[PDB]
Amino acid sequence: MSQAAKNVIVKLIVGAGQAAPSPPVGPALGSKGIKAIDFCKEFNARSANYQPGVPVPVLITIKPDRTFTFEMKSPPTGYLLLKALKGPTRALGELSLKHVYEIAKIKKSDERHSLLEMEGIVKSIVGVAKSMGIKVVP
Amino acid sequence: SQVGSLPLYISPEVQVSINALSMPRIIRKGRTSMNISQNITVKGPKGELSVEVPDFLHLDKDEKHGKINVTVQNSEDKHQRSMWGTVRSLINNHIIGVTEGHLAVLRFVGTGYRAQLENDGKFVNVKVGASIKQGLDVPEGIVVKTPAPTSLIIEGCNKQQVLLFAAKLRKFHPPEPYKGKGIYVNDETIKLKDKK
Amino acid sequence: FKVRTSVKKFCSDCYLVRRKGRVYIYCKSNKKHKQRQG
Amino acid sequence: RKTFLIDTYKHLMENSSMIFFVHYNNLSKTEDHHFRFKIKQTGGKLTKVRNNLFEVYLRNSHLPDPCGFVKRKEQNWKHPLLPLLKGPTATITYEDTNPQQVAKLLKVLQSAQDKLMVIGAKVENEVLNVEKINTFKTLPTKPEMQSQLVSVLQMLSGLGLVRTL
RNA sequence: AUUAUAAUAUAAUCAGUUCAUGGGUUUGACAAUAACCUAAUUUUAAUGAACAUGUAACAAUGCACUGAUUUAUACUAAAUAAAAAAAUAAAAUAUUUAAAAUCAAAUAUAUAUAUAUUUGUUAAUAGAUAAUAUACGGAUCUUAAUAAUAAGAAUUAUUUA
Repeated sequence: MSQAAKNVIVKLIVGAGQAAPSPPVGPALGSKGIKAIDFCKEFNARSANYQPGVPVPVLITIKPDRTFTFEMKSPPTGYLLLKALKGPTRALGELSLKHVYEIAKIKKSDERHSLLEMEGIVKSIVGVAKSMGIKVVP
Repeated sequence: SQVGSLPLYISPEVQVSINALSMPRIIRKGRTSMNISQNITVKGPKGELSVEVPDFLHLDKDEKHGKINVTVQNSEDKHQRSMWGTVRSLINNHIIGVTEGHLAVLRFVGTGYRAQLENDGKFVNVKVGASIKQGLDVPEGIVVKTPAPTSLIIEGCNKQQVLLFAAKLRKFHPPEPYKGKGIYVNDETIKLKDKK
Repeated sequence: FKVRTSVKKFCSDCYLVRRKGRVYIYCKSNKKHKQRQG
Repeated sequence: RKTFLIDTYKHLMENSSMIFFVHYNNLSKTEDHHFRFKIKQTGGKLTKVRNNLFEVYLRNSHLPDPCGFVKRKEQNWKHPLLPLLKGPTATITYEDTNPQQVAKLLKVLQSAQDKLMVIGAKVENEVLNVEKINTFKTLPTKPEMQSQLVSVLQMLSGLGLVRTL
């Protein structure tokens, strides 16, 4: 009878991080039926560093109960290029393939995108350049 | 064709016989005709019931593995082919009824919407928003029972008859869209409109 | 019922039926799609 | 070649649940024995699978078993992924897909996962995607039942009929 | 024609993607705008190595078909099947409704088969509709073994005696 059912994952418009209750995102976990406070202890162990509370897509995955596996991803996909640079794709700031590969290393450094090949991440990097006002130099 | 080709499984308790009618009748179309000669019967534990059937159709009873098949004299004849798929399906339904029994749950939905067995099972009184009393007599073969007032069950050997009766019962008040409210036969659904 | 000469099926849930020497188009989803050929 | 050996390939894609399928080349003999042990738990033996006739076996579904007379070249190509394996494959006589059964097999597989080469998800009872196999892994079949053939099966006699009054 | 002997049945509907822009609101569908691309597990860091043929990256197999929704979520969702004595023939998506062309049949010339001419390619229903009275002129006509000496269009198409 028991089988892979469905629950919830909190993020809505991709959220941020840095470990905190989060207004009304924490309460949104309440709408989902789970709190968001002591998770920040472990979440802080998963959310800090030089980056100023980077908005790494809040992967607030929830189990069929309060108990839940909360995670995130690589530094905001687009932000990577946006930070590096402060027609072709969206033109504007152009990121050399070398810098693109360097950003691919950063993305692949994160365990979430570690599975993603740096070459595939480079293609995804062109996608962020296509969306945000950025450009990828061949 | 694809339906009629599917062989029917039988358990030892049930017997699918066939034999000619006492007075065969002929259905006359515009150009084509159809002579009802044979009369299939499905006798079993819960009851027994029969199907009057054309001459071109005939069974093929096998001793091994409890299978029986059904075939027509000309599958390329359209009318015969159409009949073949029907008859097989009918006798399958009969088999199911005699061994297991057909069922039809009616759930009543509404304030003061409920059924009642008035004449010791022989008349299903139905109260569904009417000054006049409503209801209808149960046919022969059909047995009705009411676990709850708002949840009636119809039961019988003939799949045709039971589900017809259920439909008749429903017809007093089919489900309204605005409030899911009325009489729902088996897994019946209705897309509820926004209130506004 | 929209009684008309032209009787096309609108959505995927529409289905055509031939009864009483008339083409009916009933529909399982949208009840507005009920049509009849004359 | 096909013949009886393709019938063993059919044994891999039979009913029930839980399958293995791994490259024969670079397969740890100790791990291979453990894989055989895993199939021996449910009863069976490892069966070697080679290409050319494997693609032919995959080409014909629910058809008379092909034999030496049947030729890979004589059969049409169309589907280019017909040969799922890229070389010799050693797979125990496992069944279909079951997380409970594969769990123990995975433990042995993980120990030398680098040495062996797993076979990508190939549409069986349901469409299986190698690229989406990650989702298939996260969302596998319901392993609530462990009896499979014995008991349950068709003798489970589940009288659900009416459950809501 | 193309795809065919490989579809309803069958889950999953995913990897850029949440397409980008504007945008209180918009992740499918807010309108505008854009429309193809990565992903192939058994395993990972802030100032450098195409990207490799691994027996194969590739695969539109979707810019959620399309609603849904405050926008999303939910949610259907292109991916597509089980099931083939095989094609010879009963799949879909269409275009088509033709003997011009091609093909077959025939005439005509030289005639051991050379040219030219001629002939051969859709059906039913609905649409249907006024006024003394139905009005194919009327009757009425579509056939059924069993079964008569015995019926079987009396309509349309092409023909015979």
